[PDB]
Amino acid sequence: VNTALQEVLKTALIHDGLARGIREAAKALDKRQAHLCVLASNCDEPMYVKLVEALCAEHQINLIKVDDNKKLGEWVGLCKIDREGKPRKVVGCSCVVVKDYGKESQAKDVIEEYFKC
Amino acid sequence: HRIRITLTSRNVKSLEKVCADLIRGAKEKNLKVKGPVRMPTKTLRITTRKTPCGEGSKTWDRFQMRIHKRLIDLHSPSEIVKQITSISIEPGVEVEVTIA
Amino acid sequence: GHQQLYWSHPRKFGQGSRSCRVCSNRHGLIRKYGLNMCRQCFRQYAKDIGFIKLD
Amino acid sequence: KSYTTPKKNKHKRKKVKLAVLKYYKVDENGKISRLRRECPSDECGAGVFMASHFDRHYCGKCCLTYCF
Amino acid sequence: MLMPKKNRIAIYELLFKEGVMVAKKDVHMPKHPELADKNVPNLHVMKAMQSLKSRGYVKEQFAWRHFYWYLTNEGIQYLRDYLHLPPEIVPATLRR
Repeated sequence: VNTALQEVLKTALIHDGLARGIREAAKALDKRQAHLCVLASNCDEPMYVKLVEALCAEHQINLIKVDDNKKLGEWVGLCKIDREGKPRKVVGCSCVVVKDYGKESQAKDVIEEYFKC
Repeated sequence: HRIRITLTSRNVKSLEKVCADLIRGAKEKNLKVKGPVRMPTKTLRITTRKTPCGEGSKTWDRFQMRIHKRLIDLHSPSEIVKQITSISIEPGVEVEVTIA
Repeated sequence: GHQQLYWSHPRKFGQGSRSCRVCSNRHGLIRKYGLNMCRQCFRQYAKDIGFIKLD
Repeated sequence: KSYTTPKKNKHKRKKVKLAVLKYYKVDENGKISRLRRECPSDECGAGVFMASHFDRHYCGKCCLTYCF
Repeated sequence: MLMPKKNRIAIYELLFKEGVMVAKKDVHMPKHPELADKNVPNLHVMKAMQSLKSRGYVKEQFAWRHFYWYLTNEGIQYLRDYLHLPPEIVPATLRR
């Protein structure tokens, strides 16, 4: 779920398993080093959603849909400046790929129950 | 049992004191001990200009550092040498244990 | 090729190969007995090496 | 200050705007094609792509030229 | 100052293991003498350490050519919440 995705993004921040963006994420996809993927459709996205769907849906890649790109910019580890209260500005990244090692958490079981149904 | 122990120091007095201490320890040990072999003294000479400038009278100063070396031969194994040389050593002297 | 041109000049020898231990100066170096100091700072720190002046 | 010779410059390199997505020619069917080749070098990864020109191909990190 | 992130996190772990850091004031060393396992120069180490000094984390000692950097308490705290480490391991300075 959403809190499980937030906790596994915090785990990726706490043990640097973040493949954020499209370039190194596509390199990890082509290098068979992709475990979990998140996608953000229904935005200003005429054909970019078609390109990211064609690149992601290749070899058993599952997605979690996010309504807005700025909603996931608080905990991914990107806009980590000016931590006195709210951050200075939140920007949106499209797709985040998680490559964590510490799988002894219930959030992994929650997201695997989401995927396996 | 032909061992040769070198003893080098900056000082002469403490060198002779620790040499006489080891000699009287070997004599109280009732062991055949050789005398001290006074090596020739090597002198390190440095002459340089006293001033940092090029101005003034051409005056030079002389620096010395004498080196004194002593030799002791003994007829005991290494543990007796260790137990006689590991106690009450001068801070200026240094040792080197060899076997031949 | 900046990474191979910044240090393209060899420094195996010459005056720039030597450097003072205390002030990184190329002038007035002593190489006797492996000291590698300038003359002024050797005069300043002459006492604690063991070099005494009695001639 | 100023000088009689004109001032020099820094090569502010031109930016890309979804350029590699213009090389990922994927149509509505199940056909995934790449307009630029996969890099034959084994010392690099599997995502770097060579530079495509009208008379030669230039590597990204391996610095190997595929010239006709 | 542009650098890879591997050498910076390496010298941060070197700060975490022992609270001392020694570098020589010359950019003409391709390798740190005790960091021959990694490809790190000396200019990156010096500029990162003086960046920590400017932010207010390390102290400075210099006589002839070597640097001697200490680890302050706020510097240790910044190390602790930057390396994402569990806050229970103590360095060798406090431990006897």
